[PDB]
Amino acid sequence: MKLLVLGTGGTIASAKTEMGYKAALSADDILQLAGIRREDGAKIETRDILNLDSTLIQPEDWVTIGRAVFEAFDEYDGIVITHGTDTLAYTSSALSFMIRNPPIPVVLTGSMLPITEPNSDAPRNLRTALTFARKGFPGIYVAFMDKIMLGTRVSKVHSLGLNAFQSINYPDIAYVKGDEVLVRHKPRIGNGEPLFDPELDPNVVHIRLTPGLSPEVLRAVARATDGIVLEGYGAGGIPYRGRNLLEVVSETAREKPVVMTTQALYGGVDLTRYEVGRRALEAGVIPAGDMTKEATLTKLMWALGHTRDLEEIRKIMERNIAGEITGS
Amino acid sequence: MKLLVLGTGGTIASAKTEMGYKAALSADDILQLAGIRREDGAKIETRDILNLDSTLIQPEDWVTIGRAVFEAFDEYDGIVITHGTDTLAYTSSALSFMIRNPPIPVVLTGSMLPITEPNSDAPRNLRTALTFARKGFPGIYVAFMDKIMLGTRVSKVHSLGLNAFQSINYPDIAYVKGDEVLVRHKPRIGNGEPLFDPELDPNVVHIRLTPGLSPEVLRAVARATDGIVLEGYGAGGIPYRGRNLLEVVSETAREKPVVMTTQALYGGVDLTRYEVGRRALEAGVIPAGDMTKEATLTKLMWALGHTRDLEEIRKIMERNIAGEITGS
Repeated sequence: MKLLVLGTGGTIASAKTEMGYKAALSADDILQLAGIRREDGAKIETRDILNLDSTLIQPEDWVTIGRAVFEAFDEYDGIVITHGTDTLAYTSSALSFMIRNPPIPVVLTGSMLPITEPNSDAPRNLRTALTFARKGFPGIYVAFMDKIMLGTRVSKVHSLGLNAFQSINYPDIAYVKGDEVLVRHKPRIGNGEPLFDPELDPNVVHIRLTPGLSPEVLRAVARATDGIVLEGYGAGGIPYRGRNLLEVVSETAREKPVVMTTQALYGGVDLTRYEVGRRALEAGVIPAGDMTKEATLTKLMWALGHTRDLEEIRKIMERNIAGEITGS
Repeated sequence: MKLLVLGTGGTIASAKTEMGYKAALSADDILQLAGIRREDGAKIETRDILNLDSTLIQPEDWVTIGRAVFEAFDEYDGIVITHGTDTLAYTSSALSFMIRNPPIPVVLTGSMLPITEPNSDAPRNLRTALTFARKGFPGIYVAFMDKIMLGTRVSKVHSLGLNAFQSINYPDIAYVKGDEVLVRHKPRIGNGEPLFDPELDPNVVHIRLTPGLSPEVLRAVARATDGIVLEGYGAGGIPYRGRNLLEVVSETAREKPVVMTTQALYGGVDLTRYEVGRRALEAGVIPAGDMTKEATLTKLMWALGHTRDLEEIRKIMERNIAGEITGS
């Protein structure tokens, strides 16, 4: 049993020196301060690849993290990645599209408090991630508190509480209690060979449809990006009265993908349900179904990295690649 | 006891036409289909002001709804507004800033299912709204299920489930059980005279900070609007590495307000907590504290309607006008 811990930064790593310097402690220091390891059965190796506040994460970093994960598939039985919470769900989603048929568990985790703080959540989060890394099953997951969640189905829903990450429109995968994994839902696990497929187009923009959003703004946005995620109300639709945003969307969607998700946290979209939705479909809008906002964005980046054909972008967005979207 | 029901449309007023669902029923039809009125003590009158899918609501409509509410303060003891769910929280927030010291309860409500459907939520939502309109206390509130919530503290968090509206970072006001109101939290109720103050600038944009968001896009957005709401990660901050959005923000914030809220649903922002936050504060960014996204947007519209002085906009955004933000 050999596990790799990949360190990438985040609050979990934050520490001050005796002279005031602000350091991002290494994966080895983190495990030590968490009280992990001091024993075998499972050999734990460590590597540090980045030291970022996860606010600063860019899509090029997903390629770096992804390359390190995929190359580790030869040597290890499980992987845990320590990462900032701010963009944890974006990295977990993007890695799920960039890496097909992972042969081992790959578990991202972080904490809301620094490991150096005395009531830190980091020790618990690491234990949960490591227990699943050694006893769980293949795929890309996020560990937080005692929960294991599908990487394409998580969001950061609290900015302050310890229970900061939830699974959205999809059940929790498993819970860790002591050294046991209690499985709630095992996803479909692809028998195929591991594939690394990193091409993505980072030039996408995520905008909220709001009363008062002007045609002019949406035009300015459309001319400066390659893809748009619109965050609509409820089941989804586009305003056409007074500020006719539908007209801007039908023109844009001739040349670039426009994907619609919802402002709601739960339930996703259904553009079939209302006329405002149906007009949106007629104008070329791609529905995000029940996908998280993180998964919608990273999947579109991944789509655009593989094609500029609008019909093939539609097929990719609506096909279930790695558990991100409910099908039929 | 005289109550006014003001009709505005919404799914609650929907009927299935030959061309699909329209928001065509009047307030009178809604009450009738709900089995309401059928009691001695309260006289219920009706007025219809709009018949829109709430996706089509624009800020100019808040003035129309507001004028009808304020004029009704002379004749009535309570008001219920029937409204679509898609923008209910925007209307409730905006009316809280446009109407100071309402002298009676003003309760907005809606439904997720048409009143004509057999398992409709509309009957219950109306009863809750009407019971509080007659036995509650002054202010602007939203009724949904058995709950009464502060109008500046709600969001639509589900696009499908019946418990679609939650109070965010602030307790529920009351619960209605049969014909009783059980108070959970009584807010501060302003003794002053009713004031109608409708000036707002609708030219604001709400954009999500995402990995891959380019300086070019944020510039294009800034030049086409008068105010920006940025939706940042966690406790809030702006990316400065690779895609230096902080630089775009420091230039914009010299001329226009840039307000920062969070992508999380709970907990709001605290730009003091991290360096990425502190650089954001140094660049002139206005924190939204713990406000809902709906309240942040409508408050900024209201601010910009009263001044283009950036310091006075800051003071308004951070001052607690109507329960929207937790103080000092």
